[PDB]
Amino acid sequence: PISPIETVPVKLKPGMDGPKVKQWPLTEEKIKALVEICTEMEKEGKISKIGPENPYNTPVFAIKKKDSTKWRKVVDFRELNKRTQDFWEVQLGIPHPAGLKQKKSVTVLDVGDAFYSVPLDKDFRKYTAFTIPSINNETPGIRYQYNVLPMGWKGSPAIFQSSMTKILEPFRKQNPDIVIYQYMDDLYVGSDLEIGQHRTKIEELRQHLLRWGFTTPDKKHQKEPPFLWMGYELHPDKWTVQPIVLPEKDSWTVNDIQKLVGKLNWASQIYAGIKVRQLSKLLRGTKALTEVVPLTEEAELELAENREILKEPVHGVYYDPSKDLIAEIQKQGQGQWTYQIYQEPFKNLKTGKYARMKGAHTNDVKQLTEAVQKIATESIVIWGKTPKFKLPIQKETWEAWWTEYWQATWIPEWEFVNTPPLVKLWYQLEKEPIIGAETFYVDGAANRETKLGKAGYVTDRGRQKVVPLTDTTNQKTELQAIHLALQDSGLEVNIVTDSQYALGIIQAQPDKSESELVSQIIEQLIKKEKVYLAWVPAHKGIGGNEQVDKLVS
Amino acid sequence: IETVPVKLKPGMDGPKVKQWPLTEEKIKALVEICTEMEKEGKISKIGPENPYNTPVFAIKKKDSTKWRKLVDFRELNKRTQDFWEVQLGIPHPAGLKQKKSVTVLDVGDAYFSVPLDKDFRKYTAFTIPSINNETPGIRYQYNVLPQGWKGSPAIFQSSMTKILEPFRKQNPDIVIYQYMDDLYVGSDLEIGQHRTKIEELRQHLLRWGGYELHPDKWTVQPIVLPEKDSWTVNDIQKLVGKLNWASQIYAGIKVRQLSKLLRGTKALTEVVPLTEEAELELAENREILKEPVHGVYYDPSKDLIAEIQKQGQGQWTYQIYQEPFKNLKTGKYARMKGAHTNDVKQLTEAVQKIATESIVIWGKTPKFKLPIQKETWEAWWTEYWQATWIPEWEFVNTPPLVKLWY
DNA sequence: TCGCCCCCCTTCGGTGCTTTGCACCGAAGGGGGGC
Ligand SMILES: N#C[C@]1(COP(=O)(O)OP(=O)(O)OP(=O)(O)O)/C(=C\F)[C@@H](n2cnc3c(=O)[nH]c(N)nc32)C[C@@H]1O
Repeated sequence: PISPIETVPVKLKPGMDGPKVKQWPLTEEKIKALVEICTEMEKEGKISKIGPENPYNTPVFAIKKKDSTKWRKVVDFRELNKRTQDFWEVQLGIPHPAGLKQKKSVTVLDVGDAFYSVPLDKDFRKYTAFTIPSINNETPGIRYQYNVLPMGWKGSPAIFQSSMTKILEPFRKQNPDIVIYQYMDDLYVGSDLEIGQHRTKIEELRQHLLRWGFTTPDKKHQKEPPFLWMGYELHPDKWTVQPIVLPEKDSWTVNDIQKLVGKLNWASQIYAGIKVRQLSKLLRGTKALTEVVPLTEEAELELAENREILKEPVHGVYYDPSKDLIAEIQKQGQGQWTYQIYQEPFKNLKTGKYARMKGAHTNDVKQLTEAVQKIATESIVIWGKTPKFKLPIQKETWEAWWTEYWQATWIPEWEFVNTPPLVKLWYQLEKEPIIGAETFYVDGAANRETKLGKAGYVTDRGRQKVVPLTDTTNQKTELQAIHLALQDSGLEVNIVTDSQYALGIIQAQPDKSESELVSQIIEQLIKKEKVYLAWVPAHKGIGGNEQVDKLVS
Repeated sequence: IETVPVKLKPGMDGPKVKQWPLTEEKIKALVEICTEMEKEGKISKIGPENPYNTPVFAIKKKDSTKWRKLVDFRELNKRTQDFWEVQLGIPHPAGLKQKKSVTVLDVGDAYFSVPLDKDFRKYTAFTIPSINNETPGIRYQYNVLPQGWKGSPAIFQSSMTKILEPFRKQNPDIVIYQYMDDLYVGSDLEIGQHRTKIEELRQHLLRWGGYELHPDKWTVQPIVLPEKDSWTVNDIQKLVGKLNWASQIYAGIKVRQLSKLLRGTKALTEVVPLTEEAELELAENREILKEPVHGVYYDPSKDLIAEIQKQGQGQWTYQIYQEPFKNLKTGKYARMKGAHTNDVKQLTEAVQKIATESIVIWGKTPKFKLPIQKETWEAWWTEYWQATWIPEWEFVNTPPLVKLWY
């Protein structure tokens, strides 16, 4: 049926008119499948026949459903969408099973032909005009328009959701002790009523829905566990994901690998320890989806590691508001991090991973802070509060970080957990110059129009060095000069540069970088025992800085 | 009442800013607040055909343990027509910054008795979120002058002035300044005697519809150079580099007689004796930096900018300028909350106090350059906000080349 | 040959800097998943 709900008024973007697009061909089974529903949608009043002074058209086709014996109908409204007003989408996120509490009675329902039961604004219907082909050379097609929300229009999902929200509103307020998760047309209904009274309330809900024109077919009315919901299986005490099947190929293409990385990301929400770094690395620099990419040795290992993790069965548990949330993180290497969230030991609510490189130059402490922030945000979304953290970083390490780092930074209440490899600062710049250490006045000069440069140093004990640089930048020669001073100095060194650029990078104590030059500098900072790094202004005749600049000419 | 016609600026659309996640306690409070506002007609439930949105959240002081709804109309205010253009802005009194105490009052609720141009209401939409996304977002728009909208003080201006004039005449040496939803009221009396009349003011305000600030103790922190009788090559280098930076601000500062003691490729730890023609340079520039700078005047036609630097051990230095190196104010904020750890809470409190001083001094807030990663700030700042307004800000990473301010 | 939402990984192009490349950031390409 069609809901007696008031329509949502809709507009075209100012200045624009409706779509005018001729039809294309389709098959045996996708013209009967449409005429079967088109003449049937018309008998139900979903569509009306129109004619030639409606100047608009939009092509039509169909697509299979997981029903499989049923067909879904879709209209290529791409151009009408471009000319339809903007909408503010009300679906703000995806519900997750780890956010559910244990319920003594659970039901999952779906609405049948849900879009086709919400009416469309009267004045907008003429823009939804289409033509049904009938094997194409047969006949000139019949013209219809939509009286309900069509599948494929930009406005239909949001107008449906809002319409569903208004309809459920009376039932929710009258029954606050009943949890209703509303995702599109799928209704999860859990309660603490014994099953007798629970089915009473369900039948009450279904009857309210039907008065407003929403059917709930038996086919989609799950009454018993396990419940299939949002891609998961809901058991009384635990939940699983539906089986994740990974591609296995002799020859991989870029697109195959893109598919594989996506499945593993989806798996990481409950499978601990999933990694995708080495497999995603193959996607870099590639220039075609059909391009065959050979797996590197590291990618095969990572792939095999992931396959061993997925071979073992796993489950999440449900949320107990009477206990705290606990987040624990582990370092995995090359900027990869995995975590588990739980309330009792060895019973995960969910897992996840963080593996983004933010910025050209960073360290493990920064990334650990970003992992904590991602987890903290996820926790607000699912449970409405942040968790207590268990971090593999010592208190002295963190304390040293936020005192010698100039940006404000913070981590919530956390407890140190000894799960090596630990997060540490890999070197620390000395706060004051080192007595006995040699002093290097470094400088690097490049010419912007040439591409050629020089880097070098002079020294209080007496060393000088100039190396020519080819195809370099101003900033590279400055890093190059610092690189040489670390190269030629002992375990303790004082360095004075005139590049705020280079000082800024190094003073942040990076332990990884996208630049091989900065990585070379980092490897040398770690090998040293004491390093002091000082800045002076260039071109002011300051002794030491002046003569090295005098030399790099 | 008749609505005043309002427009967005030419060629601009309304705000389209996504809602961010909220804790359980803030969601419950917003739902409690808005359902009551819907009943009283101040807001109305809307759908998705309204293409606009502005983030909402809630703050609760332990100054008063009730939740206050806060809609971040920063984008909408940026795109709203000027009201000093149309003869309805509020002038700032230069007397407020000199009074013994200035108390701040939240008078935003008085706006809820004036209807907003129905053609403009659709730009005020916001969306309450859902824990675990159990439900789609719930959307509202205002029917009255919204709190946090810069147009509400302008449209309400003529009403508030008549609400206040009895108080203004019965107490002529008190100066009151309305900024956004706030009243900044100051005068020269005992703390008890200042609390006298602010509460007389509250009950006259209640008849129709937190901290005590003390402007005199807002010390300016100048640029200070170190003091000791023995100087190393590194000490002179850092000094020469600090004054070279200050030469872009102050006037007639020299480093010629300090630079060439460093002549040669000296070792950083070598103790260089000061010449007479160096101690001359240092003590001379030491005081060019004692009393502040000549020729820098506030321009109400330009934006105020604030820069903050973390200094460690709970201290934060700040400068407020409009053109670079022409500082109207430089200061240093301090904290002692008793937990002694949180950098983000400290900076959030530092921004509010700096922004409050700008309102007191100049009548508007500055745009902040915050020494923090965008994502670290956005993870935590709303947990410490206690103003009914929100200043503009951007995120910088400026490694401390000079630390002239400490 | 269709729609809306979240997530991750990579690429690209706009912006500001007392710059001449560089780092940051948002958007858009690809993939996963939901209905
Ligand atoms: N509401 C609703 C439903 C539920 O889609 P659902 O699987 O439950 O099927 P159904 O309700 O139509 O009918 P049924 O329950 O089987 O009797 C949708 C989202 F939530 C929409 N939708 C689903 N897939 C697609 C798709 O690919 N393209 C487009 N353009 N739209 C789709 C239409 C449908 O209306």
